[PDB]
Amino acid sequence: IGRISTGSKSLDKLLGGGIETQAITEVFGEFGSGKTQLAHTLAVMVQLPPEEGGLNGSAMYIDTENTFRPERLREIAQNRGLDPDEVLDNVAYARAFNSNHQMQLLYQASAMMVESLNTDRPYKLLIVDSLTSHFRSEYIGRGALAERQQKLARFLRMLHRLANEFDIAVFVTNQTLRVYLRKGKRIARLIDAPHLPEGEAVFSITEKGIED
Amino acid sequence: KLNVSCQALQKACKLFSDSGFSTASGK
Ligand SMILES: Nc1ncnc2c1ncn2[C@@H]1O[C@H](COP(=O)(O)OP(=O)(O)O)[C@@H](O)[C@H]1O
Ligand SMILES: *CCc1cc(CC*)nc(N)n1
Repeated sequence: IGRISTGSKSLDKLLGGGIETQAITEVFGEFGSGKTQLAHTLAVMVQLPPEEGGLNGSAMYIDTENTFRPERLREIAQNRGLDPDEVLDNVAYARAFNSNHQMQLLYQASAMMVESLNTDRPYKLLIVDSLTSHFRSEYIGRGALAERQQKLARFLRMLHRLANEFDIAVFVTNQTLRVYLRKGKRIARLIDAPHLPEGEAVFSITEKGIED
Repeated sequence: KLNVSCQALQKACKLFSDSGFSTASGK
C-alpha cells in the first residue's frame, strides 16, 4: 500500500499521504480543474525515493483526449531539481483513439510491468486520462448504455486486477477513491472516502506542476 | 517505441482470463 505524493502538501494530507497502490484514485472535474496537471505531476513524483514522496518507480500514461505533454514533464522535473531526460525515459505513454484500443493497451501494460519487475525502477503508476471519454462518444442512446456500462466496468475490473497484482497505483481522470476538483487556487474535495476523513484542500498549478 | 513480444502479450491475456506504448522521449 505504497503512497505517491501529489506535489502538494495540503492535497497529500487530504489523501492520507498521497495516492495509494492496489487502488484506483479517480479525479473528476471540468476542463482546467487540474486533473491532467495532477496526472503529469504524479508521473514525475513516483520516480522519487519514498523519503521524497515517490516509490523509485516508473509511470504509464494512457492518453484518450490528446492531453499528454512530454515538455510539461520536462518542466516539472527541471523545476523540482530532477534530470528531465531520465524522467522522460521512465514514463511510458500510449494514445487510445477508441474504447477498444484503450482496453487492448491494458494487456500490453500488464506485459511491461512483468518485465519492469526485477529491475530497480518497476512501474508503480498507471494513468488513464479521460477514462470515459471514448465510452461516452461511441455509446449514444439508451440502447448502447448496457454495452457502455459493461465495457467501462470491465475496464475498471482489469485496472483493479493490474493494481492488486503489480502493487501499482492507478490514477484515472473523468470529466474507488473519488476526488472532485474545481476552480489560481483550485479546490479538491473527497467523495465519501472509505477510510479517509471528509474534507477539502486548496492547491495551485505552477511551473513545478501541482503544489501548495 | 516499447515493444512487447507476441509471447508476453499471450501471457498477459492468460493472466486476466480467469498501436502500443513509447517512452515520453519517443522510443
Ligand atoms: N506549463 C504550465 N505552467 C503553468 N500552468 C499550466 C501549465 N500547463 C497548464 N497549466 C494550467 O493548467 C490548466 C489546465 O489544467 P488541466 O488539468 O490540464 O485540465 P484538464 O484536466 O481538464 O485536461 C490551464 O488552464 C493552466 O492554468
Ligand atoms: C501475438 C498474439 C496476440 C495476443 C493478443 C492478446 C492476448 N493480442 C494480439 N493482437 N495478438
